[PDB]
Amino acid sequence: EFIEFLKTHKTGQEIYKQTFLEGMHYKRDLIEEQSECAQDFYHNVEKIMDQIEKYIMTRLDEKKDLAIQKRIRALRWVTPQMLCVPVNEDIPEVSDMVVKAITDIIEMDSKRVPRDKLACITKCSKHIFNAIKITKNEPASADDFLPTLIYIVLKGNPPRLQSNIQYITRFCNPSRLMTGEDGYYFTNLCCAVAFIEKNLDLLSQLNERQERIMNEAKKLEKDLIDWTDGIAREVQDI
Amino acid sequence: TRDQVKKLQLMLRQANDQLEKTMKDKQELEDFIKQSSEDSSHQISALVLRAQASEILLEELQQGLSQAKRDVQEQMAVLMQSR
Amino acid sequence: TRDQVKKLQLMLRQANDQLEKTMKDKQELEDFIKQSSEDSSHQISALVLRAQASEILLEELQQGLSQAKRDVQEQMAVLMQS
Repeated sequence: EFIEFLKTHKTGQEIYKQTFLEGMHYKRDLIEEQSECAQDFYHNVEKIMDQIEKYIMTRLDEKKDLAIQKRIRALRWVTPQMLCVPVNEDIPEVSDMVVKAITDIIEMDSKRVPRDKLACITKCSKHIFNAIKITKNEPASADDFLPTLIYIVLKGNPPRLQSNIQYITRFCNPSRLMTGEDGYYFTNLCCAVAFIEKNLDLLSQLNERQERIMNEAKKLEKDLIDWTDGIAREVQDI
Repeated sequence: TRDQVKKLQLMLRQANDQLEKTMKDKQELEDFIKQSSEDSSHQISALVLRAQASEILLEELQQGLSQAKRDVQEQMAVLMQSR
Repeated sequence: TRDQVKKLQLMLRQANDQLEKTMKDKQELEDFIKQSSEDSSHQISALVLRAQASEILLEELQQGLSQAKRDVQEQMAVLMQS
């Protein structure tokens, strides 16, 4: 599939002939090296980046996450009070949203690419937004989202979580972290787990913070082009 | 007259080089905090490397805005060609 | 020529209060750095500082664009009628 995608330019087929793979076999036998190498490979080189990720992840630590598990089955005593979460699981429709928010986050570890783990953790976030929205009959507020997410990680135990989150950070293309969700939902997961070991509001507010200025940035990045053209586009009418 | 124009230039240029040095001191304390970001512990690499992507996206927009200004002006130059 | 003299004083004064302003900034950066050397959750608040710094810059760029539009707008008006 990656071969058929690369074929149909031929410079992408030169990337098919290029394969960093032998260099990976060399440097990764002694962990932080392969992260910088993959990031360098991505920096040197358009959806073919996701296809190269799709290949390299399918082919190419991952242990000791227990500390979370013991701490989660610990935190079993925690009720949606003091998480102040807007989720009322009595109504069937939200209980069904919660269940498959969890089902998603479980499904993550099973996944192929880091990006496909990212796809999972969006849908988890989306179902969380649904659980909240159906509860209060009103769209979730950003301050609501983060706690509710932990609650989904706090009950139900995704196989090998910290393994997953370190693996995604290691390689996936940080063209990720700019505008778009899967990485905003990601950084929310990080904030979630990091919080779990004993403020929340700060973590929510800070995520809102960064996400906005990145929205505004990708706007101004455009309006520059819009203005540039609009004036050039028009200086030459007459 | 010349006198207070000789001494004020002295004091003004001494104020400028002091001010500009202070700014650099500030920019170094800032960079130090940017270097306090990534470490072994209490990380959330996620948040840190978000804040990175942000400020990296803005420091291109300065080349963007500058070049937006110089490219609009080069268009003005051809409107000057109109005659 | 007191034209210069009176402008030099103005520029000197402006450089001074602006410098003091640069200093209060430097000071609090120092006061911030001296505390919680590691792991106090003060480097989350360091991340919000990087936030606000990027938020003053983002806006400088925004208002910079809007003015650039006007300068070009009225300049275009000139080169039109002239």
